[PDB]
Amino acid sequence: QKGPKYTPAAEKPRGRRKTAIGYVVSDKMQKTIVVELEDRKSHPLYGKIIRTTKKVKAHDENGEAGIGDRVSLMETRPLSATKRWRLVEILEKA
Amino acid sequence: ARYTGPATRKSRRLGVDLVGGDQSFEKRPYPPGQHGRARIKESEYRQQLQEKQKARFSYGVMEKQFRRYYEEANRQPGKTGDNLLRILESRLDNVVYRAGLARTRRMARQLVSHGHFLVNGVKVDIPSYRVSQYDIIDVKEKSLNTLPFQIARETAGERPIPSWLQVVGERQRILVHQLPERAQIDVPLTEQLIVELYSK
Amino acid sequence: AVKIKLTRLGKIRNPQYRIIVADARTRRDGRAIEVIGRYHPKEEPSLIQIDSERAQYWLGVGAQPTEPVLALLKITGDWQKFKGLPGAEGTLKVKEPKPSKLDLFNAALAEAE
Amino acid sequence: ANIKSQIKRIRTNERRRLRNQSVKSSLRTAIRGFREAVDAGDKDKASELLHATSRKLDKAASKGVIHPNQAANKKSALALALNKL
RNA sequence: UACUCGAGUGGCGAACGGGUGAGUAACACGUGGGUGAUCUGCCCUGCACUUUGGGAUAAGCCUGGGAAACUGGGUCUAAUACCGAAUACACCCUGCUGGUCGCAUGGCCUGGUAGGGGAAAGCUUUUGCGGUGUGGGAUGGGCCCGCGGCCUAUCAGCUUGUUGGUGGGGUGAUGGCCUACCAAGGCGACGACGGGUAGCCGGCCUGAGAGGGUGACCGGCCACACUGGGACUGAGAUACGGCCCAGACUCC
Repeated sequence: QKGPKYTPAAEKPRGRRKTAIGYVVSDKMQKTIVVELEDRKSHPLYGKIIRTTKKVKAHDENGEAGIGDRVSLMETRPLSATKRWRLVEILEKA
Repeated sequence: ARYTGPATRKSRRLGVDLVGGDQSFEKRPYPPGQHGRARIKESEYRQQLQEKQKARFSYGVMEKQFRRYYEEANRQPGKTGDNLLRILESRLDNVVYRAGLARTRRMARQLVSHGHFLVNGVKVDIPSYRVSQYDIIDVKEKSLNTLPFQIARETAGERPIPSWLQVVGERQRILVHQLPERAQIDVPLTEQLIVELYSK
Repeated sequence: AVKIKLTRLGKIRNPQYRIIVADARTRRDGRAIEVIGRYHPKEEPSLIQIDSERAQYWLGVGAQPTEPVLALLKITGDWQKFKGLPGAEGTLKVKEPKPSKLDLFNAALAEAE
Repeated sequence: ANIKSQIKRIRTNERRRLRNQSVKSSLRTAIRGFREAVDAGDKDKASELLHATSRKLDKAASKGVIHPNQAANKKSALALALNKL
């Protein structure tokens, strides 16, 4: 009665990462762009639907995105300070 | 703590005879004091207050206990007044008085307090014990032969017992079916005012 | 080390324990991982109840019972199931059932009449 | 230092710090030797002593003086520098 | 004598448990995610082992310095204390190279191959306990993020490692975390930067409810240990009953 020497690792579903859609308003850095996100949150008390804007700094290696483009992003591990986002593909150019 | 003061006094003030068979109420139906003869202005608070006074001073419960009972009954799904009266009629002292072994509620209170009774074989000497369904109430041997208990049990031809209580044996055994409903409590006075006072 | 413990509950005079799985560094009344059973020593047969499946899983993982927990496990046969010496023997002495209130009701009716 | 075992711990800690300090300084000296040799630019010597410094990194991580991952990082940087130069 | 055991060397513990709410308006807390960016002693379960050599010292004995605290020298001894080497090829690097999944760096197939390398320890005969490398669990963490919960423009501009890029350094890990160069950026009326106050929550009190107030007990996190800095040992350190320095205070 002798068993295997190596036990395979356990299978885990690889994690879901947040996705973001937005407009590029500052393509003026090196390899990094600044993009806002839209959301519709109901006011905690009054209940009126309120839109707010959040600026986000992403990293694009090739510098392929111009200023004012509808873009998609995903969450990433920190690449620098203030940089937790990445450019995947320029969804709609303008 | 119990109340020890005179009993016909509170019936006098409250306008309703509580013990039932005394002569003092009839020979003095008016409220006590120097100015018990004075004409009194009417007030809804006076009505609701005196109603509670009749209920509590008929049953013996104190204000904190009665308020807790009211909160319990209001929490209960039934109508608040009905739940009130059935809870206050589930007390051991009231059950004993109703079964006839006590000539009065004070009799029942003291006779339960001194541990002359036992429910389901356990020596229960507390008056505020609430009788549940299917309880068998018996007496202990030392109290079975004692002179006043014997007198009361042998001469027991007074007021009839209700349906849910039933005395069955010469040993003065008590047995209960169900918690009473508003027809079977059949104590005087009214419940709506009791409820409104605490709803204030 | 992850261990299987007991935690105090209940009032001053009568302790009532939960068979619990926690880390050794946690405090007795601290946070728990899984409530596995219970133990009331204040009763004549000393009520004991335990989830056999979760007990077996945790033991297989590597949990280490404390002495009272091991005694309980031996009583309920889950330790014996895990190891395999006698086999899963139920040594539990269940609470003696109490005669029904309605049955005493009818018996009293019959005796008095 | 009020309790007995903790005084004993003071003594043992001083001893352990002396030992670890010696080992760390030896590793540091060997790394500096390599760095100077490669910045000078002699691939032969760089290799012959890179082997030695790598052994020292591994057998210093083997005593618990430094973490295995740190030893791996240092070997990686060392070999990358030599290979590139 | 070794039943037994003062002091001593060596392991493990001492980072848990217990206390307080000073500080902190902050990823500190609550909730929900990520880690293809990560560590984890003791516990459980597989695989492979556990070879050979060596110097010294505490304790003891002799002696000195000191009021004390403590401490210097000689001589002497042991180990699961310390230090060499052989093997590991499951591990770590470097080079070449295949397949596959992607969420881009990239991951996974103990991929294949070539080169270099990485350890161990014995005691006890009694329900017998240990040691090393490595695969996998469980546990306990670290780091990053969305959203949420105070007052005050009679506080409008703030920021120069500050924002970003490359090479090096560092860490368990990514990252201006640090550094050299280059670009001149980054945050702000959806209130930056200031000022005041305050541990946060599960919960508690009130109220028909929404809401208002609050954070007593019990429970989970966080911060701190006379004040202010610092690192060492360690799997793990705000190290309350540890160390070093500078202070205020008490004592010899």
